[PDB]
Formats: sequence, C-alpha cells, structure tokens
Amino acid sequence: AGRTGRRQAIHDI
Amino acid sequence: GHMGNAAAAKKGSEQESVKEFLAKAKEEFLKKWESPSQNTAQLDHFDRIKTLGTGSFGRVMLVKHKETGNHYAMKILDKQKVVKLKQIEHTLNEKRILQAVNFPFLVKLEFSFKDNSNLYMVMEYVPGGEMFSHLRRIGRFSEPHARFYAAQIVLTFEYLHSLDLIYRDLKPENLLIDQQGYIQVTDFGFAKRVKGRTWTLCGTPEYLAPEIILSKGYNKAVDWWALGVLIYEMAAGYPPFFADQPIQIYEKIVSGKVRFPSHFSSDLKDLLRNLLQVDLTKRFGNLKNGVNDIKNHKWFATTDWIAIYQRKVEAPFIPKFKGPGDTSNFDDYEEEEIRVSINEKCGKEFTEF
Ligand SMILES: N#Cc1c(N2CCCC2)n[nH]c1N
Repeated sequence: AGRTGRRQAIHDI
Repeated sequence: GHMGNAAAAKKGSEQESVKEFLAKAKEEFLKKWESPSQNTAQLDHFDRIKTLGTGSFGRVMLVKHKETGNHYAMKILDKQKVVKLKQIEHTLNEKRILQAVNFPFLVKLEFSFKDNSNLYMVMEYVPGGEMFSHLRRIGRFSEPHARFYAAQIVLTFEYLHSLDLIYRDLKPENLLIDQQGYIQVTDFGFAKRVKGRTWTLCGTPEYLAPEIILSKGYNKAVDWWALGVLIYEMAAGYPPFFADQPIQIYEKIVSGKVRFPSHFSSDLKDLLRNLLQVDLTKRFGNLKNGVNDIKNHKWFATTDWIAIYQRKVEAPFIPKFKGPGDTSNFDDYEEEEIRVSINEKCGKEFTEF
C-alpha cells in the first residue's frame, strides 16, 4: 500500500 | 570488445560533439545568469481562465494574454505563504534559473513580475497534461514508452548538470506532455546552482535519495537516483519505495533493497540497480564516465540520442487537443479568487524577484 494521488514536495524535514 | 571499429569511432565522435554543445550552452547560460530579466508584464495584461494545478504556495492557472490572445500557464505564489527561509531562497532560485536556461524539454518562462501580495511566473502552456495523470489512467507504460520519456530526462539532466544546476524534484507530476508527445519539465522550485555539495532537506519523499534523508551534504547524483525512481514508476505503475506515510518511505529508501515486477526486463533491472544505488562510489551518473554510463547502458541501446534531442522520434502518445486554451487533459481544482492587498507584503524578502 502507498500513495496514489499527487505528491507534494517538502521544503524541509 | 562490445563495439567494433566503426561503432566505437562513431560513439567517440558523438561524445566529443556533446562536449562542444555543452560548452556553447554554458556560455549562453552564463550571459543570462549574470544579467536576469524582471517586471516584463503585469497582472491586468491577462485574463484568468482556469486552475491547472495547485501547490503549497499557490496555483498554476491557464491565462490568456489580452493583447495577443496567446495562452500561458501562470504560476502564482502568495508571498506570505513563502514563509520559511528556504522557501524564500528557493523561489528566487526558480525564477533566476528558468529565465537563464534553454533546452527543448525545459518549459520556457515568458514573463515574470510581482505585486503587493504575490509573485508571478508566466510560462508556456503545455496542453497535453501531466505525465502523472496519463500514467495513473493507463496503469503503466511499456518499456519502449518509458524509455522514450527517460531519454529526454537523461538529456535534460546532462544539460542542467553541465551548468552546475541540480533539479531536485523529478516526478511524473512535474513532467508535462506537449502537442508532439514530448516532455516539458516544469517546477524549478527546488532547482539550485551548486558547484559541489548542498545541504537543504527538500524534495518529494518517494523520490528522495538516501543521502538527503540521512542529512548528508549531497550533490547532483541525487537527480540520477530520482531518475531511477521515475523509470521504475513509469514501467511498474508505482514507485520502488511505496508506503502510506513519509517515515515509512524513508526507511525503505535507506535500506538498500529494491524489488522488481516480474515483467521487468533484465536490462531494465540492471539499469535500475545501478541508479538506485545507495553507495555513491557505485551510482551511475556519479562515476568517472559520468552520464555515458547511462546513455551507453544496454536498456538504451535502441535510443538515438541525437534524434530524441531533435524531436524526430515518433512519440508513443500524441495528446488530443481541441484548440488553443483547451484544458481537457487536466484535472479540475477548486477555484479561489486572486486577491491583491492594498499594502505591500514581504517587500524586502523578495527585492531580487
Ligand atoms: N502548462 C503548464 C504548466 C504547469 N502546470 C502545473 C499544473 C499543470 C500545469 N506548471 N508549469 C507550466 N508551464
């Protein structure tokens, strides 16, 4: 199982 | 050896010509990098049509230039949302890099400007939609299909890295399909000019190289790891390190373990084991032979690199387009009116924009 929708980038951590 | 006389000589000459191209490309880049552009339009020059995508800091909208009637994609960033130190520096990176680069698979920035509340980057509209939605709709791409797209990313990274630019956010969401079926890379929010190492913890969890997760100073080889993740996801339909929560994703990435679908060719698995390599002394793209370890890999044996660059290879998929301004290849998003405050916000933080 895992993320199937659009994935947001992270600016920190 | 693997190549005969004529093949070896043709390859060597081809590689020397790449060097000559990149040297000229660097000269052109540095002229634009040393003297950027700014304030080349204003908001009332455009009619806003539809939201094409959203992100943490704002949205990308289809807009229509009132005077020329041309359609564009306008990225709107709320200056107040760009709060954190690295969020600010990253936005200045994005504008400066986009205005200076030039490559057939990199989206073209046409106008840049700002007002009291927002920053604006007006780019070419790419009407075929995101690779992401085509991939999710069909499930997975065939290996020839995946290879056609991958070859464009290899060439684009060869170009960017020659300019000391790291991209740092490869994923299908950021890859748009143009009217000829070729790729346009967008979203340079994480791109940076880096001569050796850099240290920011940023990117998208599934695509992060282990050295980023481990808080190590890292280099352009993180883009080659991400290429491995992209090729795997294109060919499988899901990425190699797949879990509901980022902490679980990170644990899988650093383990040094990858499993492959039974339908992956052995050539594909070999390439991916060498890109998804946790040991930087062994990762393809990071060795003495540089990008040529990738371009000369068996999985790319049928790839005519010059023909891809010249866009002379038949694309596996041509998007349907009903005319200028058609948004049928994009998903729908909630629309929120664009508000411009009476007072200038965060003026000092974005002086250079
Ligand atoms: N067209 C277009 C576009 C874009 N997006 C993000 C959401 C879909 C369209 N980002 N940068 C562009 N040049």
